[PDB]
Amino acid sequence: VSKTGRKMYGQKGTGNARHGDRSVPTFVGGGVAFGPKPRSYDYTLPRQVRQLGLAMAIASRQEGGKLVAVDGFDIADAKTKNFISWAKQNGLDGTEKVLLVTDDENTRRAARNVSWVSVLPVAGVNVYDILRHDRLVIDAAALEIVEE
Amino acid sequence: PRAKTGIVRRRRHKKVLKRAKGFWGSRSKQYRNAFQTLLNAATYEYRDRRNKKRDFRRLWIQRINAGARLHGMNYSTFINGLKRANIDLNRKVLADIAAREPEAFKALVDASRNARQ
Amino acid sequence: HDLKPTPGSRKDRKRVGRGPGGTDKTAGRGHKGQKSRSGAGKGAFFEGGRSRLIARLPKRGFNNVGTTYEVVKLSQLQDLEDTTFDRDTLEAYRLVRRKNRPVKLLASGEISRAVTVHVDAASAAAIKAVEAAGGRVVLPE
Amino acid sequence: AKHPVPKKKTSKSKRDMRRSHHALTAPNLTECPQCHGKKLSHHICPNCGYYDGRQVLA
RNA sequence: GGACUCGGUGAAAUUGAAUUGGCUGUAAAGAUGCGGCCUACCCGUAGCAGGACGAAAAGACCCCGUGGAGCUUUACUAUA
RNA sequence: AAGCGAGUUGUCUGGUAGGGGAGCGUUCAGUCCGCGGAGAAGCCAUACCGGAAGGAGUGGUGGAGCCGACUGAAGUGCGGAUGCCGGCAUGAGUAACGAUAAAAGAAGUGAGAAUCUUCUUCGCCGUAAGGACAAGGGUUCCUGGGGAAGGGUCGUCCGCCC
RNA sequence: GUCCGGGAGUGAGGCUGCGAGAGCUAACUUCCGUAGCCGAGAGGGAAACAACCCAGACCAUCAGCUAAGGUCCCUAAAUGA
RNA sequence: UUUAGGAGUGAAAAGCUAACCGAACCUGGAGAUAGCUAGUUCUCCCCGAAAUGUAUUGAGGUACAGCCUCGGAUGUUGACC
RNA sequence: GGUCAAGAUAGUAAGGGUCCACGGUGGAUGCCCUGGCGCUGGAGCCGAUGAAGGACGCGAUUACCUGCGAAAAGCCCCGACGAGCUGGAGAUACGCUUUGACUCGGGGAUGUCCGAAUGGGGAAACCCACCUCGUAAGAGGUAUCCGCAAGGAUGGGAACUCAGGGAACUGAAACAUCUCAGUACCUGAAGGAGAAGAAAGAGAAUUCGAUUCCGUUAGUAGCGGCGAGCGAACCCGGAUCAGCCCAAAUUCAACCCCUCAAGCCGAAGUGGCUGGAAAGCUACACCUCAGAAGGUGAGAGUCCUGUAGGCGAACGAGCGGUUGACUGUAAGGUCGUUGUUCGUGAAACGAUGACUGAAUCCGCGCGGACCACCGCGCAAGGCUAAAUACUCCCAGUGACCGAUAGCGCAUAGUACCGUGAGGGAAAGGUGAAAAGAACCCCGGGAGGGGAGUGAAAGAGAACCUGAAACCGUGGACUUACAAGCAGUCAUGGCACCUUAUGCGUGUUAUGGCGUGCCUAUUGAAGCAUGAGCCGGCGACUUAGACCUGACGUGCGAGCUUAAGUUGAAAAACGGAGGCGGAGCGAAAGCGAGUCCGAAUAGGGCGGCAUUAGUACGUCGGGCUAGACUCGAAACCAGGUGAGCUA
Repeated sequence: VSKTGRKMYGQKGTGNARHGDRSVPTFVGGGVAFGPKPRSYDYTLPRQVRQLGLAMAIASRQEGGKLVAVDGFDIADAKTKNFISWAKQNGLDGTEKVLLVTDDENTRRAARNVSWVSVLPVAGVNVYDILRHDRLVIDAAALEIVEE
Repeated sequence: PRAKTGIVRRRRHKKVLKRAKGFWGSRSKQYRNAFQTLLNAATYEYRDRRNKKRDFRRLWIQRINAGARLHGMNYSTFINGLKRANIDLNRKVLADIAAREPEAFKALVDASRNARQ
Repeated sequence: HDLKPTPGSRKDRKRVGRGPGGTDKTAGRGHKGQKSRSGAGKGAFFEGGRSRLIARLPKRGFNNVGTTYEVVKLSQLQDLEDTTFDRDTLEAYRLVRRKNRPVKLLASGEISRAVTVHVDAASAAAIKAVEAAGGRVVLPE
Repeated sequence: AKHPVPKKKTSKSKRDMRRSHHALTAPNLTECPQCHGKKLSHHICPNCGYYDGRQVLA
């Protein structure tokens, strides 16, 4: 990587030169030759175990809260305030983590934190978010538990 | 990646420097005459609490040899007098005890001396 | 809370088996001469054995081009209760529908039942089976 | 041209017992003829400037 | 004029480590820490070479090395 | 719900290339309710336990964070490669101050003055170790000024430095 | 008694016994095989000292005996017959 | 001040090209590659060797086999008497 | 008590050692906004109305840098926004304010020697002629190429295509065909796109059109000192599945979905302690499509810059949409050989060295030489944007480093090494903030006192914490009459008793004796070698369906690539496709059985007292690569002085 001259002092004289250019991880100020090249991560993961492996994450996680719903009915348009506050009719505003899915992208983006909840929706399933929020609650009346 | 162990390799040298005893000059915080002198303190040190019997063996073979010769005594050609009582068995340590009461061979002389016929 | 424990949400669930081993990095642990430094280990490129001997000697027999080798349909669980999904077009489950290179016949004998096939074959193997199972003659090419 | 190099050294152990066969002679012997106290090894003040009579000067 | 009184500066080649005397013997036989024996009050500096298998580049005299370079001969052969 | 043995007999040998096998812990990442101001992390030392490696008791000091169990990743660990740099070294206070082509002193100064300065005496070169032109250094020359350092003593002298 | 496989080693030893080979039966010289030994473990005996007489170990006890070696001493053990 | 690298200079020594030219230096082609050889890092529980033979422009090079560990196995085939 | 006496043996130890306290120039960890690596998405040079970058150039000083050199920190204008002061010796001062000082967004300008610069000289900062001007002084400028009579162009470039381009250490265990390959280097071109790309074509069932890339095959056919080895077409994806060129479109502009810097607002409460206001203990509401990094002495949503909501002109590009000033349809071949996968020979096909310019249309080019029949294409010149492959800049983004770590640069590639192109450092850090400090002392001063500063000055004006060989002193203890680098225990010996508990802590005359470690060694303990120490670097691994195999799992009829759609995960969709699969046989082909020929007797197989499996991961060895690193003199391309000897 250094890219420098060639040739050297008296490789075989004076005091054991051990010279001849600089191609070893000895001299301080260069590299070490061979090691971590960029890498692009090459794995496929079996495409079978996915629409059931998830079901297996419901083995004893069944206790996890789950149900059927549509955003909110006891509200009007969208403005996130007493809408999320509705999540008090069960102690869901500081006791767990809350899973989120839905099918709307117009009112499903108003809760991004560092330690609180997560949010990324695509209206489907995701192992990436199946333990993240302790009470798994999908429910959308559009893309619910459908095996589809 | 990365580690930088330019501080962790201190307690290592010390975890063995435990034996910084009275060696020589300053072989207690040396860094030469430590992790070497330790390799010196790495010999029969392992067997320096068992093999020692040989050293203290060089005790009762001067006392047990022929102490009160005013009897008969022989020790060597007399051990067949020891194991000539009813249930002799035991031997040393009782030699270490022999250093106390001198009457450890009063009526324990000719009570094995001619215990043949 | 947090008095005398350590966790608070499973994931700590270990497993019931293993998979990896011990691994090695070659030239390790601060010891071992290991293997022979003379050429081997590094590069080498040519195999780690002798050379190109006992390869020579034979007079060599050509003819290795693709031509044709066929496979088989095993013949055992097809001429019984099997009805219709084995023509020379829909049969593509164990690489059959792949045209061009023939599939001959090759079947046993006796036969206590029958079926139907879009055959396109007339091998001399399944001569003891080519009608017993059933299904025309029709030679193609 | 080099004559047998250093090799072996002589740090501690030795280099200790070398400040005794010389050191400094240790003195404090005399303290001037009469007034104050200088004198040296037989040699007049600069104080009163004298071993017993007129000499030197304050 | 240098070796000795005194003021300042004082490095390099090198090197595991010195409670660093010897014999005769022993050891891959050239042992001072080994054997067995004898022996010195410890230290400083001047001076001397037997001494550490003296120092320096891992002999370059040589051999091993399916090493290199260099010159020559009709060596196999390219070639202006 | 990941497999575990006393009761016992032989083996439990010591092991160089090797086989099956356990870990101490640091950096990256998961969950961080967290652990720290009485202050943890940086470090210095005290006879609990551990198969070894190491984990433990407390202050000291230090100044803002830091690691944990279930987990995977990482340039995961010789003092030791006559290595390389950075620093301390010792040869050691000896050999040496430079071509052995003499110098004493009065006095200026001031911090003391032997090598500055005003100067009578001495001597070496003077086809020189003169002065100008040639190359060079570029700041030499001055009005002079201060020691941190250098001029291999140092100094109140430099053409050091302004 | 009984093979298939992931992977070794590094090919250049020494000695006493067993007998010859080159040999003034000379040589920890050299060739060979056969037990052991040291290349991978310590001792007593052997003055200490790889194959020699006895003996190869789990860590700890200042508990016992056997073989060699010794029964005058420097450091064990009857100048007992 | 042109000559220069595989050329010139040259009193021939096989001397020199800028303190080593057996064919300059520097940036660059590849690290000449290496059976040579220095080394290749923390602490371990049970097992274990070859310098014998065959191969070699082949020898302290290397291949394999008896020779080690492990998965499976060998329902009577072990060695001693 | 005493005369004498030896015996017994006692302290000091100049100096040192076992142990602690107090310590250095040096200094790592914990740790720090810029400084390094891999990257997404865009953008992607100016060009005699002359560029990269240097030289010498202004502020009451100017030297390393901002701009600019004399109209040198900057000017027309519109405009942001601000109203105060122009970058490090932050520069005291000097000076300007709230209808434009202060910083600036874009279209312009004074623009010094060199760069193409080119008047001449021609060794960057420097010397000359000759014509226009003109109060006696001095002002306008001088160089080659192509339509030629002006002018237009050539400059320097870090990675993208070819072309003139061409060796070579290595391997084959050495070793001229060869692998490296057409690679190092030289030279020519333009855009940031050129290069192949619409044809005398690939395929092969009696099909299919424009290049390339990767996906799968084929890692097959071939090649080949027949050796390592290089390696298409047959079936596959998308970006793209779009027209025309030599002899019968482009140019100024209005409007524009739309980009480019100055810039506009942008959310929502606080008290008490150990203490530096604690965001830690506690308490309650408000802000929500916007709750990534960060500064202000202790991690803050109610102190603030982003994020969601959206704006900005004068100048211009930039990806443009209807249209105005233009007119959008005139050669095979032989012989010698380079390539191609084809080392060239059992083979057409690119083309060259001298020879043949035939065919001339149901004539002509080939299917790997030729015969016969088919298939397709026709001398004759180019354009084709889109993806494939690139990485100077502008936001943003990653299980990295940490200022000998990382590029050598966290403001140096300073000085320079110097014979020449050409080689180069080492080095960071005080707390939020210097408040980096008046006031009496020794002294020349450096350096040190008081005492504030300082929340905290064992930070400390060459500065965090601050371990260490060497190095600074004393002390409880022993020691010169005792012998071996060292050892461990061993009775004693002075000390201490963080638990009277005849028990221990800091230790030593001396005793058994006893020879170091690394580590290439049959082999030693060696004088066999490596080693003064400290701090780090400390290597068979990394990508590769390269493969075999343990375990867990997927399936028993099994498992997927290429990216197309989603897109801060995905993913099903996907049989390109290969491996397993009856086999044997040179293969053909054969066949559940098989090569022999004159064929119950034999080796392998479906078979079989039978796994027919396969994919992911860490992993046994190996593999394509230097890929365990380093140490060799020698071969080469280019380039540099010969002021050394000549």
